[PDB]
Amino acid sequence: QVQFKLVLVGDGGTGKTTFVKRHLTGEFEKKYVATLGVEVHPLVFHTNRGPIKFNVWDTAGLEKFGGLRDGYYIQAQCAIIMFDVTSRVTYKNVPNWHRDLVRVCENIPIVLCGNKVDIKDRKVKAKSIVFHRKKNLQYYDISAKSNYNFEKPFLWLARKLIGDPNLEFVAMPAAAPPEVVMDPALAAQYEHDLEVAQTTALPDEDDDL
Amino acid sequence: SMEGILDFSNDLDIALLDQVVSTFYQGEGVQQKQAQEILTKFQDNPDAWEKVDQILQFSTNPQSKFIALSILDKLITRKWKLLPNDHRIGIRNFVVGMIISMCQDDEVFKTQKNLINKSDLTLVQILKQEWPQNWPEFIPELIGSSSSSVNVCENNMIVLKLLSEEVFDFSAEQMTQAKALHLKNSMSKEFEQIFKLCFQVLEQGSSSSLIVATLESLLRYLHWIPYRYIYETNILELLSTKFMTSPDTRAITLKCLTEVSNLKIPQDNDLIKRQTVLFFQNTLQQIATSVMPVTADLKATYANANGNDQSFLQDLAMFLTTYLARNRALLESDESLRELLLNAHQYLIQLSKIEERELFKTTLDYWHNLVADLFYEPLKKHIYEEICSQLRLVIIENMVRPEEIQLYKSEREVLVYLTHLNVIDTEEIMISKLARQIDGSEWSWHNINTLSWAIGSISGTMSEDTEKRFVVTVIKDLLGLCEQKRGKDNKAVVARDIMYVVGEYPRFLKAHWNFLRTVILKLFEFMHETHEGVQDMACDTFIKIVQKCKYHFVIQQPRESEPFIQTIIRDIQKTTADLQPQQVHTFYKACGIIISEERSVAERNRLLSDLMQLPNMAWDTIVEQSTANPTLLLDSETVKIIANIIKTNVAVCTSMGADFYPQLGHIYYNMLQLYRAVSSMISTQVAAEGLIATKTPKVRGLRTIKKEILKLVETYISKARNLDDVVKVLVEPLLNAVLEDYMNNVPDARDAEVLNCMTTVVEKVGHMIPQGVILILQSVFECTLDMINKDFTEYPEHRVEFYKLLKVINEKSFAAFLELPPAAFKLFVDAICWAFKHNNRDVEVNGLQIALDLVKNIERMGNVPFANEFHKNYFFIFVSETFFVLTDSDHKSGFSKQALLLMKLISLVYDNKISVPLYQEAEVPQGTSNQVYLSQYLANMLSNAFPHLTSEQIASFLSALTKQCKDLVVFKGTLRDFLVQIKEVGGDPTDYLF
Amino acid sequence: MEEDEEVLYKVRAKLFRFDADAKEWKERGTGDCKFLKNKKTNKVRILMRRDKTLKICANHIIAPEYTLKPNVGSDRSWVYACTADIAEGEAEAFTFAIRFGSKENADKFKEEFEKAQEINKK
Ligand SMILES: Cc1ccc(Cl)cc1N1CCN(c2ccc(C(=O)O)cc2NC(=O)c2ccc(Br)cc2)CC1
Ligand SMILES: Nc1nc2c(ncn2[C@@H]2O[C@H](COP(=O)(O)OP(=O)(O)OP(=O)(O)O)[C@@H](O)[C@H]2O)c(=O)[nH]1
Ligand SMILES: [Cl-]
Ligand SMILES: [Cl-]
Ligand SMILES: [Cl-]
Ligand SMILES: [Cl-]
Ligand SMILES: [Cl-]
Ligand SMILES: [Cl-]
Ligand SMILES: [Cl-]
Ligand SMILES: [Cl-]
Ligand SMILES: [Cl-]
Ligand SMILES: [Cl-]
Ligand SMILES: [Cl-]
Ligand SMILES: [Mg+2]
Repeated sequence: QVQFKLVLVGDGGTGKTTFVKRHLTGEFEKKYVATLGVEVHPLVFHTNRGPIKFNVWDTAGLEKFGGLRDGYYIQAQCAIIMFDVTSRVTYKNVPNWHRDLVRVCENIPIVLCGNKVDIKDRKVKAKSIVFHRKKNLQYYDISAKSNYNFEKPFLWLARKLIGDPNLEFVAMPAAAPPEVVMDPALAAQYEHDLEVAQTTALPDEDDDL
Repeated sequence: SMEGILDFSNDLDIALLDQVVSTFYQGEGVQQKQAQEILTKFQDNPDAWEKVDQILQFSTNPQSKFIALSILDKLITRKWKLLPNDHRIGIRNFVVGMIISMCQDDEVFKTQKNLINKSDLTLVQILKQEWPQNWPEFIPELIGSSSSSVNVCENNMIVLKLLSEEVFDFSAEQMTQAKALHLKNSMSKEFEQIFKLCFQVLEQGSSSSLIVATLESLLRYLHWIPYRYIYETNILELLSTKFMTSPDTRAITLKCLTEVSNLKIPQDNDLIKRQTVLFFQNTLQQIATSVMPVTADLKATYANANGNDQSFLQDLAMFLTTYLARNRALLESDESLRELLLNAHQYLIQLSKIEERELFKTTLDYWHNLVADLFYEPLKKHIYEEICSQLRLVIIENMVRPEEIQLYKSEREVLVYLTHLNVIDTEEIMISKLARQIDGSEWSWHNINTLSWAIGSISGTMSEDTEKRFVVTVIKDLLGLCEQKRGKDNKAVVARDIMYVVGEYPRFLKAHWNFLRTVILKLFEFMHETHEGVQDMACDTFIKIVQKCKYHFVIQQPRESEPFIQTIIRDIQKTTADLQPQQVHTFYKACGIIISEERSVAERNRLLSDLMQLPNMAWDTIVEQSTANPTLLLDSETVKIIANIIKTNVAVCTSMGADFYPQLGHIYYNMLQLYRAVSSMISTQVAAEGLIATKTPKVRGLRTIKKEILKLVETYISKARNLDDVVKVLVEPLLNAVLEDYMNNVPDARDAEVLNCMTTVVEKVGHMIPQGVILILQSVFECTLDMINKDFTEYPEHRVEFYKLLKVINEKSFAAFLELPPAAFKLFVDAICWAFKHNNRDVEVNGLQIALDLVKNIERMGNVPFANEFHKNYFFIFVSETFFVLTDSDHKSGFSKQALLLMKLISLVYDNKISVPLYQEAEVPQGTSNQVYLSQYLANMLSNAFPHLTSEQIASFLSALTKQCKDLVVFKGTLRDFLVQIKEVGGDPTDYLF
Repeated sequence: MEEDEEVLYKVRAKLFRFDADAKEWKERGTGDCKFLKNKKTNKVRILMRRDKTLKICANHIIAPEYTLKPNVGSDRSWVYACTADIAEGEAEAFTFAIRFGSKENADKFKEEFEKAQEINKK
């Protein structure tokens, strides 16, 4: 297993933490809780070339929660720059995040990601998104919410860091799960927890799943 | 123990800092996190900069030195001008010395690029503060220190690159207009010396890393320097020969030559034209001899992704497209430049075959520019015949589905242009691609889909007669394909492609009624195939064909007993029997499109009556039961049938608009009774079960009924032609049914769709229902404001719909706000300012627009007590609220409308268009003009809000603002200058004279 | 590690786990929910893989003691306690909810889950 430092940058509210959380746990966080400085989370993918680990430095986009700023970029081996296709300012600021990033990390693979393509009223049109071309960035339309192109940024970076263009993500092996007997001194503990859970509504009952 | 460095009452244990930093960068989990928090508090300590000197001398951890330079950066950019001159010269000399030192130790130069680069940027921040007024010798000294050492010379090229970026590329948002111009003019004055240095290094050569750093700086220079530095020196030749031959210099040289291709150049000068040709010839010759010939398989190379090949190939596409888009006419007139012109285009053909969507888009933008030119420019297309033939194949093999709207649009336009230029070549390629689907050699779902999308894209380009033979040939071949293919999966794919192509060829269908009838009857057959995608495609194709060919369904065609719309409606139960509800609604929508073509009223109304027969009978029984036994509404299945009846009405009303009235008239009274009855049950259930009831399937089903009812009424009223009937028949029962039910439900039971429906009512007929608008406000205003004024998050739909409703009421029925009691009018001002403070662009923008429109509404009233009371009560609330969101840095998306609002408010006072004094008596000499008092109020307000500003800065800023309050672009400039200056100490007040 | 297993039932689902601390459902995955019979032990497990990453969001025996219960908010979901799921490695207890495209799918799921509960009693 090899490990690579990935730095994730972009304006506040663009979906950086939401995107990482979904990759870590599968969960979709609807609330906006601004990152304070950086959160570091190990993220592992299974490839036809073995497991790859990203040490993901999810940085703060809001100036006032910025912390060490470019201090987070030191010895990064790859990067995602994030904006929100529903907010023009977030794309206008992409050149500023790229500037600060490449001044510290001169020769690293970088994906530009336009998040929230699930939202119908799109403000940053395909026609407008050209910044990546002269800067040799990979570009993907993504949605952390619909999972549109959800795996693409990491698959592309994995291909670049390992130096194999045919690297594929593969099904992580599935061990036989253990059999158990319910512990009779938690019987009364379980009917409770299960009562709260039956009477708490599932989110987003209008979606396809 | 790590928390020791935060204890500033003791001297800094450097070795402790180095452990904290190490733990942060190299550590894990709980330990990494504690280091993170500690380092952040250390860096943010306002005195931390005093420790920088110590850290840069005595730390062995370059990560610690990096963070020291971050701390120094915050001082230099924010508080620099508070320091005595001697202290500023001390820091400046310390930074220079540290840079020269690190550069003179080969070991540290090689290994510590992060810390050196960071030092160079720190130096450039000092130059932005100090240079040239307090450092006129910086450039001569840098030029001098360059000849002393290769390492220092290379690093001086990094400093000059960063200086050029900071002054030319990133100055616009980070500096005042005046300071940007000062630094630009300053770099312009000394560029001659800088260029001499860069040219010498590029001529005398040797060290690759030095040559690359110099070329990196030249790329930045090219954004702003005059052309003569490129065209009147050897440099064009060096770039286009020497530096293209070595792979270390090739990437940067190509990026330089791309920007050279964008220089501002004289257009009427033969020598410069020849020079522009020569550097292109040289560059392409170097590529053909040192990298790859014209024939090379760039698809294969890019895919193999060896070294920097992907980047180089991207950069080559950017160079060829940029140069040819500006200069290809230079290469077109001259027999001797024909080979160069076609080779450059042949390289673009090869680049266009690379499997890389973003690179493909770059080449496709060029191809669009070229084929557009060849369509209109005389005597040009014959040059490009073999290029265009290859491009036809590349576009056809890369056609994406129309769902990818920008890429499909780009590809279609290029293929349409290419089809016009040679229709026979396009036809031959498409028929032969089809033959290789039939012979199995190229067969796959992707490949038949791609080809079908391509064939569809060129509809309208051929003559009607050529199109006729082509389309018949394609439909026959695709049928052959389907029969030949085994198993429902394969047959469904080809049947969908048949449906797709037929749908894109309406001109053929309109001319061949026999064939159109067959197509529709075949789509009806397919509406009984449960195989996934077939019913959706049959329904989508039905409505698409109808949208284009509707006239042919509404007339009696030769040899038919009746208009075909009659035949569709007669068999509708059987046709739609196996469809899902959304498919049934599409079908009925399509029927509504046809019926709206019938302009005989009696016949339209009868067709509308016949189409709505099944939903109307299902409705009549469900109302002849629902009322006679109110229990039948609790049954899951009845609620689904009712919601689907309403949805069928919405679908038909969407396509028919004004023509829908008689159908709305049939159900309107019972529909509003159903709305009341369903509301009752929702209220009941929430009482019996709790707020959780709103999450249950049963209550969501009931609420769906209410929402589709509100959607039906908003759909009709938004397209209605007879507004007298809207006002006299629809509005009163609607308001009686929906307003009190909204007001008297708990927040979690209120449908935001009510606000949306009312917005459409006020929009279309607000001017005719002054009393109705008052009642809408009384019912929704205070109870909606209370839902959305505790935070920025709760009830997001209500939030958005609420400010849309207030916007339209303020536009159409401003008199409703005059009627409000004083306390309610105050809540309205509070509500507008609350909208200003949102980050949600939907709310913020309506908030600022309402504010504009309200000032306009008050201005209109002229000199009367309400307008004079309004200004006394609210003028300073609007000025100060607008300044708050302008200056707080959390509302930048609102800048333009904030500036417009502030400009309007300042201009009112500047033009003496406010009749009363704005100051309460004995607060200023009673003769005093509102202009002098506004100046005073704002000086005082900005002094308390930004106490680090001087009186001179604020007075100069306000003098500029009030002078520029009729020129939005300049006023906006002054505002942005102020936003720069509030972020630092000691900003020059003369900047506001720019 | 699925090559020694018969696929008894496949259905598209979204899976949730209950966070008792936050008192909210949190999504764990979307993708194919599979009932797999091991051809050596004739034991039937739930194995669920996420779309595009194929990472495991559910891996546990369909224990005979488990009961599918309605959720107050859905006519197309089941909640059930699991004592030992190994999706994230070390066996843990979860309160799960699994939601389907339709009521029909959820009812079919429950049918198949009882069929697998009986097969697990042998
Ligand atoms: C099989 C099929 C599936 C879907 C759809 Cl939307 C249409 C069809 N057609 C039904 C039978 N059709 C014919 C069956 C027989 C004959 C004949 O040669 O007499 C002709 C035709 N029709 C055409 O040649 C044709 C129709 C529309 C367009 Br646009 C272009 C061509 C062709 C396939
Ligand atoms: N519709 C939609 N919302 C999204 C998407 N991704 C994220 N969001 C939402 O947008 C907000 C983004 O929040 P975060 O992920 O915390 O934003 P961030 O970029 O981490 O912000 P900072 O930490 O301040 O830099 C949350 O409310 C998310 O639920 C997406 O793809 N679609
Ligand atoms: Cl992980
Ligand atoms: Cl794009
Ligand atoms: Cl690219
Ligand atoms: Cl200039
Ligand atoms: Cl031209
Ligand atoms: Cl017509
Ligand atoms: Cl119906
Ligand atoms: Cl009121
Ligand atoms: Cl408020
Ligand atoms: Cl303020
Ligand atoms: Cl400050
Ligand atoms: Mg975050």
